Amino acid sequence: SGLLINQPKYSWLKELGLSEDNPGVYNGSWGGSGEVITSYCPANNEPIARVTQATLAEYEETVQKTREAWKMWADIPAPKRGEIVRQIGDALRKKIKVLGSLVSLEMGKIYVEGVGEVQEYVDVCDYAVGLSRMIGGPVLPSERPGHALIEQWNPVGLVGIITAFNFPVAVYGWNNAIALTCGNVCLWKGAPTTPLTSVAVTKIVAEVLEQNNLPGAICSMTCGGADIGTAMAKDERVDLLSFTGSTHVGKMVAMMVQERFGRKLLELGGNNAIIVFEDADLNLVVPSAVFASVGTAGQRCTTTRRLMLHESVHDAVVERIAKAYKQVRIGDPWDPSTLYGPLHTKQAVDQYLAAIEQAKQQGGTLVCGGKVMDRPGNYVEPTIITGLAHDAPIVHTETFVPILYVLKFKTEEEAFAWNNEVQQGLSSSIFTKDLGRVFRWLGPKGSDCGIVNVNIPTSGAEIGGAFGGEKHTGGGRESGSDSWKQYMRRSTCTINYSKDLPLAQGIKF
Amino acid sequence: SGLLINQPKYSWLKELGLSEDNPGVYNGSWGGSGEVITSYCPANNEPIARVTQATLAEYEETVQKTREAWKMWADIPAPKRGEIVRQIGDALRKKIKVLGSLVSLEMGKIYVEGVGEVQEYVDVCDYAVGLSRMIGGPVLPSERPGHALIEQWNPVGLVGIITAFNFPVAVYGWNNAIALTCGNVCLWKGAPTTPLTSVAVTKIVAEVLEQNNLPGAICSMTCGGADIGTAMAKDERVDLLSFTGSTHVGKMVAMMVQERFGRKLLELGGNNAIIVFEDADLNLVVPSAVFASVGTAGQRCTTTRRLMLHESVHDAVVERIAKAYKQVRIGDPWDPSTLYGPLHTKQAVDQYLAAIEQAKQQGGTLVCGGKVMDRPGNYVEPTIITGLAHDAPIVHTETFVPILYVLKFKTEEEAFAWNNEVQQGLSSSIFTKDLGRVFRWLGPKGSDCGIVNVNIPTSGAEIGGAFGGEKHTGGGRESGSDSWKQYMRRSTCTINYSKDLPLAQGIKF
Amino acid sequence: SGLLINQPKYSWLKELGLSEDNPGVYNGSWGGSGEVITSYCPANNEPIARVTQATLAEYEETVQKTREAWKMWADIPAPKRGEIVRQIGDALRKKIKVLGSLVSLEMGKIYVEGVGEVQEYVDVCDYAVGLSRMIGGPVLPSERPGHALIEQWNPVGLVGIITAFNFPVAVYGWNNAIALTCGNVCLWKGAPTTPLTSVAVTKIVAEVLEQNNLPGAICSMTCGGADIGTAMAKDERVDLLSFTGSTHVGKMVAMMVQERFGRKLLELGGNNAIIVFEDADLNLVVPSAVFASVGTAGQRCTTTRRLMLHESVHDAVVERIAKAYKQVRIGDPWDPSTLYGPLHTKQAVDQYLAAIEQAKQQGGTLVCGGKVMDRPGNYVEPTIITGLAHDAPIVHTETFVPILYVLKFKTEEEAFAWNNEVQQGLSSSIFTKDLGRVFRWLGPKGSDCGIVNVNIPTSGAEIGGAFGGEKHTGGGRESGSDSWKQYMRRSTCTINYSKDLPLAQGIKF
Amino acid sequence: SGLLINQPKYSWLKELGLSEDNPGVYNGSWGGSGEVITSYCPANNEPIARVTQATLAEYEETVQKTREAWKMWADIPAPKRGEIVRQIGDALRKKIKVLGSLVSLEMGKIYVEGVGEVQEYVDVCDYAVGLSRMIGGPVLPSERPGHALIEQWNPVGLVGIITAFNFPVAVYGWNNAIALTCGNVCLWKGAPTTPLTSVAVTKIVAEVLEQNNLPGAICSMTCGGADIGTAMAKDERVDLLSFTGSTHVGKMVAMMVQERFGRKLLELGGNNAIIVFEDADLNLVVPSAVFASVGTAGQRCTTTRRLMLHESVHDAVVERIAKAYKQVRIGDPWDPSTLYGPLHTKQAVDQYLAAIEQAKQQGGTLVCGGKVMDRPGNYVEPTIITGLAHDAPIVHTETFVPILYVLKFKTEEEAFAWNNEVQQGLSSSIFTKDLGRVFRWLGPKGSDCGIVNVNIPTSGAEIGGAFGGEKHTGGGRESGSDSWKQYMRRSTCTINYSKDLPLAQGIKF
Repeated sequence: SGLLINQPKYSWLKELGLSEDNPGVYNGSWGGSGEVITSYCPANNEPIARVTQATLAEYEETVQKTREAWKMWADIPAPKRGEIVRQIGDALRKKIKVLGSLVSLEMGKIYVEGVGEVQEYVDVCDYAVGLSRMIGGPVLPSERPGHALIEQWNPVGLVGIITAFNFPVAVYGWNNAIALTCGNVCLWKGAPTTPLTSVAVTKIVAEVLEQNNLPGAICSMTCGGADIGTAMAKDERVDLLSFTGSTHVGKMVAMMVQERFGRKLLELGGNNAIIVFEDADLNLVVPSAVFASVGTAGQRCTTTRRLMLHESVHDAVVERIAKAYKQVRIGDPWDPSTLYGPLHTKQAVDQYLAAIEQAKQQGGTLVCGGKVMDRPGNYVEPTIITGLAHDAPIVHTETFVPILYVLKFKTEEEAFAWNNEVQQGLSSSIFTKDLGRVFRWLGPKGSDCGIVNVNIPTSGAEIGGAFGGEKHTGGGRESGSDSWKQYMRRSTCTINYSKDLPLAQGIKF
Repeated sequence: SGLLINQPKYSWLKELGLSEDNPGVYNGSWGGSGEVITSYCPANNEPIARVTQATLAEYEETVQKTREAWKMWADIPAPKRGEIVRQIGDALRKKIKVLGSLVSLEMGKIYVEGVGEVQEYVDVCDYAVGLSRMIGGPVLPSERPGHALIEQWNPVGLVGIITAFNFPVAVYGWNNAIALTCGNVCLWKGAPTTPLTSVAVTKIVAEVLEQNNLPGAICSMTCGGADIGTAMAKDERVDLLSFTGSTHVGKMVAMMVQERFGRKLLELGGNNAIIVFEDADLNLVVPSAVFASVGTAGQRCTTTRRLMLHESVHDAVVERIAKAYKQVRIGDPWDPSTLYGPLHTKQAVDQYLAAIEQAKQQGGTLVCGGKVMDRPGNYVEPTIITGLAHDAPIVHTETFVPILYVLKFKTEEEAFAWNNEVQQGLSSSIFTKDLGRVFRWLGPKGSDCGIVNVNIPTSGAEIGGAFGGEKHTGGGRESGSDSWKQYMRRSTCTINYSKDLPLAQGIKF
Repeated sequence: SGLLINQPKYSWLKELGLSEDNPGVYNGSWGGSGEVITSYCPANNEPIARVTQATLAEYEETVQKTREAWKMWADIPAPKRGEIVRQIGDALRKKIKVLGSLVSLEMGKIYVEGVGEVQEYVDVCDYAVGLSRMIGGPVLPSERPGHALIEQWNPVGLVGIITAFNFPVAVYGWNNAIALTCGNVCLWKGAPTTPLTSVAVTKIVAEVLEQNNLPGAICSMTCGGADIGTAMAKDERVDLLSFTGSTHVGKMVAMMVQERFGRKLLELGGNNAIIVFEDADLNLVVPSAVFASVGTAGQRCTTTRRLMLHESVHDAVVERIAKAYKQVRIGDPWDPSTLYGPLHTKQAVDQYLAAIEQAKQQGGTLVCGGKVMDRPGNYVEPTIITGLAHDAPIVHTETFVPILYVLKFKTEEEAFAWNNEVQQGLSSSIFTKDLGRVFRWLGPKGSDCGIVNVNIPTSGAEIGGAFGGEKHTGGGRESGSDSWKQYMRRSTCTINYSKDLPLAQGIKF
Repeated sequence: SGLLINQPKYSWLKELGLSEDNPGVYNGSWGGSGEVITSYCPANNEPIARVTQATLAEYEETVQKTREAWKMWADIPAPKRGEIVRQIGDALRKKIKVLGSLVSLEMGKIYVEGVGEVQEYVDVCDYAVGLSRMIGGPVLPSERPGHALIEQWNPVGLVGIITAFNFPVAVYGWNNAIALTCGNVCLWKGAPTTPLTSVAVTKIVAEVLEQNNLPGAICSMTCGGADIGTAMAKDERVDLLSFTGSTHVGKMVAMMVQERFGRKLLELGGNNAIIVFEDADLNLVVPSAVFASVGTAGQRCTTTRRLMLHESVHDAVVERIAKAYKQVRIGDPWDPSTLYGPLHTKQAVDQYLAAIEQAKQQGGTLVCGGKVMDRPGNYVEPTIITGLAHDAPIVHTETFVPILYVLKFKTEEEAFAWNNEVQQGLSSSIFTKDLGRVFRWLGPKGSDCGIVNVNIPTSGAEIGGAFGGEKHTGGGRESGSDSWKQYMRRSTCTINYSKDLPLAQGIKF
């Protein structure tokens, strides 16, 4: 019976500036006349509302308006750009509950995590305000008398941002706050299945830009599929392409960007491992493992996919994790009791079922889960599988679903090697009390991941540090440390200010 | 007339450990059984000596010996690796004259510049010794009580280095010193036309490694053509590929490395512009322009290719540069009088003649030069061409030859735009006395190059700063600032050291 | 005619939580039973309201409560402390107008500048939020195998802050935001003549701390004179004393802190010089000079005291500045476009008159001003004096009053030397178009000040950079760059995590 | 019989350029006509040779020559200054054995440690070479359009260096290498009892300066007592005074420098504690404790003075350390068998005997040692004392002698507090396997020292990190991290390069 938005139960969606049909293009003015997409709530498969995506011609026009906006934007001092970013942070803060609710409704993650995602954007904005007075390179001492030597950083220009479904607000945010602070203009193509969240966020940002008499095209949005995404990847006018998504798609995009010598920031797949040693605090391990695997229905890029247990504690730990799995409250994402919601799409359910099959075929035993739940929505049981070899093809594959593969190990050398043997390289954790092991894990013969944690799971990450992975995860970094450098171009500048002339070396002038 | 090396006039070549035939593979032991190449002296087209290049199977075996060497090398503390780099610096210092002489003989650049190139390696070694006690990331304050947060840097593993002909010692050096300091092992494939220099350098480095009882494979070398170069680009065991060469070849290599998610450092073509404004010190401009254009026979990646003169000074400056060109002493590279030697190959001579032709077809007038010199060796006249449009196809192309294209401009906006309009983005210079112009040139609406100079030519660059370009020049950086980061992998590490347990949130454990 | 606060025209003072009598001590609870001081409005010499200052015993008790608060505060992660600092920023933002108005009423500076001062605190808070995720030292590579080497930064403990009258909000703010972010607790003794501003600020901060269930003693205040100030200087429990004030008082305090090996941050006197060269843009010079000299009635520590004019432009510039001085409209602190108010106290008026007489006795000629204005308040005429020798005793003295001493120079060497010859070393400016001169001025044979400006006056300074002087100005730095390090203690930490034992060297164990 | 230098067994002293009488002043030329001091070998109380110290008038003249040398030296680019530092490093390297031998002969430490000290100078030189291309501040983004903002670092001028007896080469070296790299000139007053080492070093440095046609006054030396030292402390021409010595003398010097607003670097006393917890590796603890206490005859500023043992391991550990003490080979410093030489002076022996007395009076029991050894030289037995209270006056005092006070503790809180309770704050160590304890020790409620070590003793320190202490140790830092900043002055520079004029705000110009 109709779109959710038309029902009174859902009229809070109107506070986000959303309607039955929504324009999917913003570039200072709203529009869009491409394919009309209908966004479904994964909790009950009911349609929420529609978004009209961009045509290539509308993308084309958006890039021109963006390029033009950059001209005036790049001329605004960085601390003054930070003032804009600060206000974006505040505008978001005001709408945190309803925006969090939309994320929960459209993506499927629990309400508190929807709110948490909005907070990530808010917090990275405040961080960026700090950076706006800091970004730059060293003044260096030249070897030449009467010469100044400085390292300059400047905006790359336009930052294209392609994001994944699972974090429809935060990923954009992490990129937006930094890119803006760095004097760039953004163009955003969110995941096709979360266009309402894209529009809602763009609405909040657009209003701030407009309050401040700035061209709206500084933060443009064009919703669409591979369609538009490919155009961005091939577009010479896109100075930096930030891609967050599958490692399969990322590769296609990377190759296209490389082809035209563009800059890229790649945030791709993970196959994240928790390694539990004999001396680990098991009272810490068990809840850590559960929440890291089960959270967001196994749909964070940082979700634990591989749990390696030392032979001495293997059977005891598995059983305890299994006892916890039984108490994982599955239900409506809006319900404060719910810890675990639906998978994002029906295709996701199919991957889940297929991965279950392959696991069995490869010698896996199901400890629990494995079945599609008999109810509205894309609900599947959180699954634990023991018995597979460390290099079973399915274990080496990222399947974006709540399945946890349990591995049994003996030596430290083994576990470390198995952690590293896969093609992904996002996140990693060991649980241990051993001082030497901690630093070995952190050193050159330890983990090969971008995130390397000790006694905290694979999803433990904060704004202050650089976020991203290695190998097939793509190399890119977001948010903390000197991540900003990816959004700017370095120039090594020598200024001769002396009256000294170069040696004539035999020639008369 | 035989090989030069057999003649007494050239027995100093034996001090570099060189013989009639030379092994082109080193990996802890010397060998090679691939194609035998004969290295010619471009000053007289006489054969110097031969080098036996690697077979794929010998490359293959070198990669395994390299990987094995890394194991022990990565375990050596960075300051202690720096001690090795220090000694390489000193070993080079002892052989500076003869090695400089070999560069001059085999590449074709003047003796003093051959010596200067060796000095670059020496100086970057001493710089690396400093870095060996410095490399690393920040300790960061975690938002979580009882949690440490640190940024760790670790060796990427094996660094493949492919170098160009024009700087056969320095480019390898810049990479070697840094990579070694950073706990990596190197594999070097030098330009096919400079294998004797490759071998000579490798010999010097090998001896130091051996004096210190270190596996020689830490600094491996396999000489060869596209053959081996492609193998490296495709090899998953090469953790970072550093490529210095043409932007055409770089692309092929880049695409191959991207395909397999490897790390790349790209140091490609340039189309470097000097912009002379009305208020410029012409007594500084004239000698600067001459030496920057004519030096190394127009064969530095940083060589001035485009000289933009303000209409008010155009005709006066061109004429003065032309008067200087007449006094450029052309001769034997070994001869201390010579300022200008031969082009590196005969093919180079053909590019030169072809570019002359295209320049004429596109409306160019030859101010001077343009003719192959009637004498032994690959000698061509240093050429100046006026009258071409800023966007004449030939002007936008890097031709690695001593031709200088002269452009006439009026507005600052014009000159800046023309500097940026090309696909290359290595080096750039303006000559002016205007305070505001200087900073605009350095800012966001100024030069888009990696090197952005004021009142010093396009080849003004020192160790202390990052070296490299933007756009089609490839993005890579060498030597100074935080260039070292490209040779290492970042990991964001969170250590939970507290006894705190995570909230149970309704679940009983 | 009673207290101003009791009159309806001034009831906005009640919005700041102010009353007829006000407690001058806060340490989690309010009080004070020392001397009752009456704060006068320097615009009309009318009493505003009273503040009860601290007794030594109440200072004593405040230090204990502060030390106790630190225990819990130091345990809170830096980003979480930044969240507190963020809220202080916001709380201030809400009260910006009334607080600015109080500064204007109690100190005497114009309304817009009162508001500007509050903004400084607000902006430094947002800066500190950035720092809260950044502060720390490098992870360093140890020369010892299996050893970690890190630089740790930790709170010094309690930061005592003694501030001057002229910036009663901002100076405290610059210190508060950073110290808090760095895990310190603060104790504030503001200038005796601005206790209402001290209380008002403390009230705003106290409320934020209390909203967040934090001990109020984290930001303690004890109002008083030299009395309390000396106690702080001598108190071993004060880990860092930040002193902003006269260089005469600063010295006494410094000596006392040195005596007990405490840490000190000194922000003392200035004798700031503007040097105008022949090629300067005079249309820029004239307004710059006027506003830098006349602003805040010559009562900024950065105020231009010495204006050095090249002989060629001397008489023309003086006359133009004089024409501008005539249009400097004296009005009332609040008001619309009042550009100039009263001196802070009557004693200030006496210094002004005495400095005038000494100037005359030392050969000075009054171009304008010099007379006490016949009206309510501490109003004096803005004065220009020509003819004095560069080393006339009065010129070398900081008199905190709106007198501008004009010097005539010829050579660059002269001007630079005269700038440096004084004992103060806060701020300095040159106005010129000469590229070489700019960098000479910035280099080792240029200015010896902490602030070294080009084509901007002596009061040009922003949050992003470190603020402070050299020589008799005291060495301290506030706000930007790595100023934070003064508020923390560095520790060089080596962690041995290996099983390696030290060489027995002949001894059996 | 007679001076040692005249005997053939000691003619290697002539290789250092030493003679019977030696000039104690160098400032480009050698001389000195003050008090003639005779330097005695503490191993046999035999006179080595004489040095003629400076008169005040000769100090005075040396300061003028130094100031004059600075003019030309400050004009030399930092990397080119580093080239000088590099050569100093090499000149030292050539003389390492004989210079090490002199340290051993004149100070009394064992030969291998004399050599090690020279190596510290050599290694810090190479470090400084790296820094010579790195030193400087950030380029910062200004909030003002068309304004550049940069942090500049410049030489302070002349660095006065006053050193202690115990490290007569290295302390100077650590200061020399950095100060020179930073464009300062040095004046050195070494300890009165080690003037031959001072002269020998100065000779090596002087030669390098002269080889390079630089004024010798860049590295001046004036030998003398409190006499000259006080003059330096009071001298306004000394821009920075670096003092290494007793905390008693340091205070006098500090107070004098503070009085005249000079810069100071203080490296004073230590009372260094090793804390051994229950879970410590005792096989590591015992040899660590022995060597850290007994090394250099207890005469390093980092020497372990306090050993805190957990009650559970106390009696076992003391006994094991005592068994090791018996095997400590006491003898001639020149003999390769010797691990432990003489105390530096006879007064030192008296302090030792007096501290023994006070320890007994305060309830201490001698485990071993306590007696003057019956032999030539200042030899005393290495002493261990148990039973004293943590706050026994003698334990809180630094006595520069080989006595180790053993404390028994129970709680972690206790040990940490006892470590911090003293007025010194140089070095500290804990021995433990507990992950949480390690980071608590490093954090805000851990050690309050400048050096904070884990599982390595109190003398574990390397070039890469900043070296120095807190509290009564004086705050100064040497060598690593950003220690260099203490040798330079910061300037925050704003450059307005736009044509923009400031708002007229009602005034017509």
